Amino acid sequence: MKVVKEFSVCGGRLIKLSHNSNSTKTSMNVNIYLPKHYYAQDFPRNKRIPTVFYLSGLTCTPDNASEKAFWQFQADKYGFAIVFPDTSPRGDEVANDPEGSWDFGQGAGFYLNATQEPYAQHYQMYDYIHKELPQTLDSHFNKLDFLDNVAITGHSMGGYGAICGYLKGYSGKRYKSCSAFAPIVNPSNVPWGQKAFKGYLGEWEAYDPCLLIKNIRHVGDDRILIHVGDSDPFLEEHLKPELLLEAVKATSWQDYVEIKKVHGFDHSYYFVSTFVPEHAEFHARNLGLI
Amino acid sequence: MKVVKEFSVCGGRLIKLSHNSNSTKTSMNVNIYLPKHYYAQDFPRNKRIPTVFYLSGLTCTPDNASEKAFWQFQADKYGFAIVFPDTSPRGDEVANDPEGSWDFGQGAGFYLNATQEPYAQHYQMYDYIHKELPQTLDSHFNKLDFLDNVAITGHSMGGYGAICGYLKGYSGKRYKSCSAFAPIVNPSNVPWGQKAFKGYLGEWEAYDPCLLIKNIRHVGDDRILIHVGDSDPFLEEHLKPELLLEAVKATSWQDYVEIKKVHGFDHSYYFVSTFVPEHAEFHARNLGLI
Amino acid sequence: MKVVKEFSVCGGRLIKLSHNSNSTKTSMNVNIYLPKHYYAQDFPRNKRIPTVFYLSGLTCTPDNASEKAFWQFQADKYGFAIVFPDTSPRGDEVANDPEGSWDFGQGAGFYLNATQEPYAQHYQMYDYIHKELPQTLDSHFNKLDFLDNVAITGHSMGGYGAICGYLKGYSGKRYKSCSAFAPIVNPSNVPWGQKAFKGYLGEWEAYDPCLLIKNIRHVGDDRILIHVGDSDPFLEEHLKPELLLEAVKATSWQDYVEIKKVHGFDHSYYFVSTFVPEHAEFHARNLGLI
Amino acid sequence: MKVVKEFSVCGGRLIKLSHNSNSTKTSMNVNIYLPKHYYAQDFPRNKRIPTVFYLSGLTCTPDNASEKAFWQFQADKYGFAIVFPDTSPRGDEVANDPEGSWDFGQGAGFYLNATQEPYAQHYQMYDYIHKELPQTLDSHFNKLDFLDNVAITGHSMGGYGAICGYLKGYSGKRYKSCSAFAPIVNPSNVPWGQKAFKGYLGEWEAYDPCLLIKNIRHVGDDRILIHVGDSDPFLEEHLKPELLLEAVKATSWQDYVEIKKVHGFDHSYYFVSTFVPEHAEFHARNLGLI
Repeated sequence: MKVVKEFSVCGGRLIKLSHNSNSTKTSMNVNIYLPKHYYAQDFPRNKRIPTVFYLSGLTCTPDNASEKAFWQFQADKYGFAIVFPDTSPRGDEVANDPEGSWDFGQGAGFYLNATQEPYAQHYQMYDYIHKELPQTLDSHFNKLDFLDNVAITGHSMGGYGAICGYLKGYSGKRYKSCSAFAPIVNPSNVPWGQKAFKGYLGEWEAYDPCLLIKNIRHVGDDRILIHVGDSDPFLEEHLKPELLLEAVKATSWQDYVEIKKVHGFDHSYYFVSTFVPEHAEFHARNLGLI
Repeated sequence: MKVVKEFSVCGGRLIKLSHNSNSTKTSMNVNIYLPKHYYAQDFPRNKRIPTVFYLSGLTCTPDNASEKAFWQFQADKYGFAIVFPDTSPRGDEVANDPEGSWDFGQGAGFYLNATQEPYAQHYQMYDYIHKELPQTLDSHFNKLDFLDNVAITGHSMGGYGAICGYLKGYSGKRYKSCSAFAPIVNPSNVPWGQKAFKGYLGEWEAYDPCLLIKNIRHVGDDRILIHVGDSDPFLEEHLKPELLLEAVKATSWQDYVEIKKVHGFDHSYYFVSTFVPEHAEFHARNLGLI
Repeated sequence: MKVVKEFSVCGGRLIKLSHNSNSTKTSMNVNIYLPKHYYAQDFPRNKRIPTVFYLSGLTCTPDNASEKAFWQFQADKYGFAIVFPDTSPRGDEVANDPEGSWDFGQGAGFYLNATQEPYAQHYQMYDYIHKELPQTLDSHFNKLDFLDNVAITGHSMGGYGAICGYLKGYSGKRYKSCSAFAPIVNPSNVPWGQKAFKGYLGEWEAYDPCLLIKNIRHVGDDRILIHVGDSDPFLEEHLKPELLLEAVKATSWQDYVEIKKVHGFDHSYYFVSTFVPEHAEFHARNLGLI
Repeated sequence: MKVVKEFSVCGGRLIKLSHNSNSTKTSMNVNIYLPKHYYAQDFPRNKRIPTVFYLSGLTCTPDNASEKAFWQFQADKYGFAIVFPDTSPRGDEVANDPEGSWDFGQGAGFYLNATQEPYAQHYQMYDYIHKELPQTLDSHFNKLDFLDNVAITGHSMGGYGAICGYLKGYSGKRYKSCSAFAPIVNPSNVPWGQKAFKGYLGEWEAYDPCLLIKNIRHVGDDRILIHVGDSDPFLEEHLKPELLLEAVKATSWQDYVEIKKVHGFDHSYYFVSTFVPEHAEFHARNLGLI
């Protein structure tokens, strides 16, 4: 990892770094915000500032949410580090959408391990986020915990990637906490999902929450927090939370996935930054900061 | 005034508006956040809901600070509305820099009233901010107060245009409070101001805080709050706050103009957003909200 | 019709125009080259000057071909005016591809009269090129013949457009001659064609050269000239010219449709500009200029 | 040197090359057109296919002139190869205009050897075009002559380079012929030129044709051909050709600089392309091709 730029924000700082990925086969960009607890003064306690991984949506770069979500404030408030990875491989030699669409090429890896040859050469985004990046970061810094108690969250496609990595690593407690903002909950029946599935994979069960959640035994009081505005333009056609609610009905996860609607809200970061506080509090209590 | 878009944010709302400026002759875009206090239940003497005017710097649109400085949270915390105006005339039929610089022209009005024929045609940003815009808003919303007790704040070019329109209308108490983030405190002696002063104006006395303060009568406990980071790339050559600290030395205004350098911060909105809470509190106190 | 800009080229003029289209309900842009013969001096028979309509491909604007095809020179050499219309309706008011593809939507009308309700409102491009623009030009300029004996050509989407209009208006002698550069001939059974069809029309027999030509009685020694580089990146997937050939077999059109292979050529305008002189003479003979 | 793209144009081929320059310490892009005369037969003499170097103007890339001047047709007609170098260093580790203007830095090297430190590291464009590029080209291909029997020409900032380099290498017969399309002939006394000099050089003398020509003994029939439409928007303030005529009076060069005004022509490539056939004839003659 090499430091590309560091910005002082709130009590700590935002660091934008790059590294050659071995799963992406390309140079990848990642931003991380280190709280004021880092740079503190005590700590014989040791390496244990929790970490929240935030996956972004279609089109995004790590900078979008770094700049418009305002997680820094909450990171300083409860005591956690927050990582913003990119949305896909990116590059001149990277495959891209054959029609120039923004819902599928670079900037839209849908956090999957692509098997189709045009893409398989770089689109191993599931590995990158749940395996490589965590180890790559721990090896660059280690005061921080990027592998034990970490929480995962996201926005839209990024929200989908959150609920997905959480449910696939539940039996091993991979992520201690999971929340999402305007998540694509059932990609086998939504336009962008079916598209990415067809493009990156053949012809799906694995990778689709509404199907993966019926083969998973619930434990204790673990819940999934979801917020989604009713004035969101993509609600009706792309994000159909109600579906993940009927896939949870009469299942052990029943009543363990709350989908707070909330009136007048967008799909924009005016919507995300608004509920970030509540999500920061939700994750803090699951990471052990409150 | 017209409504382009209405987004719900925090407890209140953000409103995208366009209107036809007689001061610019051209159409103009403005953004405004109405607090959670508006939309509530009652409140009597409430008409005194102050309003903060935030001016932006070079190249900016009303959207930048609207999305990157999270004022809305502060707005709800103290109960004030905030307006984000544009930075220049803007349009196809409007003049622009002859060398295509982002320094001068559209997005670079420098909050002056243009005299030079080419620019004079539409560049009446001073009269636009301090005259037409306030009154146009009060006629569209009137409850809200864009005319009596209001504060003015800004970033860089806006920071200059903040300290300037405050000092000018000081005798008449046009603005109750005034702060700025990394402002251009003495345009004369600095390239950006020097260009805007030669291009929009001829050949300067007015429109220059370091000149205008030696002759203005300071009142009571009034002061100007300023923040600028010492890692600001433009500090040393485009915005030297220290020139105010000297121009204020030996004046009725000395000691009532404070500049806080703060180690490690940028000229970016990562810096602006870090000190928006302090500034918001500064205006809260002076606007009688607290 | 309004004059936007004029550039003297060769011995004549390139005139960039705009006009409010009734088939489009939007202001449309069109370029036209008036040859040395216009401006010349005498000869009573004025209307004589024929016209060539050059239809552009996906993504193009009238400026592309005007700048890189070098038609002006051939225009002056033979005495014809050449018209370059736009490729589709334009504006925010005008609908666009839902995924951002250059593939369909704006810059991609496919010279069709749409029926599917979202685009049907502006995308009446078939009528715009064959019905409205001609009359529009004739009314602005009249010396120049835009309706009687005229030729039509195109590149890729524009070659398809050229051949389709020539065939549909053939029994009525709508066009005296026709040719294409790397055209799409079988819109059905081809990705860009199929997508335009599904998107603009329902479910396409009409509008398809390979299905129409089977029901059009051939006359005299009329012929369609077609060039295409064997190194065209789209040849095998998007533009299978052999199909037109295979269609024409067992049809009275047999032997009257020649596709010249031409080794090493691209799909770019380096290819087009090379075979423009041969196409310009083809048209000259059929329009009676030589 | 390596090949990027390679397509067929007319009877020859255009070739886009890249190579690691030592004058620029950067990778530079270069386009070249090999006439049908290359790719033919034996020829004992052969090594006589001359070359013409076309320097471009402000903001240009080798692709502008390659796509809009049509030189390829002339090259095949007379039998010469033509090279289109780039206009500046190009790159993020390469300095640019501090105010983001388009008339200085990157796209605006002015074919000078920069001495001022920021730019001096990559702006050695004079040496690049007159010494590095030809030797590198000669080395990559060797039938072709890029060092001896060569002609130089240009457009605007390019015309100036063409004219300046021609005079400076006159004592050594550096170039056999020289012409220009709307050149800036007196860089001092003209805006873009003064900015170019002040930024790249200190204090100019040794790079101004109007000053250079007064100290070179004219030989034989040598002349300089220039074309510049009377409708060129920059004619009166940037390119004042009349000035080179005055510097030529009472000089041995008088009568050998012919400026053909040309009525109604723009500064655009519709202007350039129109008179390219005439300029090719001139150079061809001077290169012993006819």
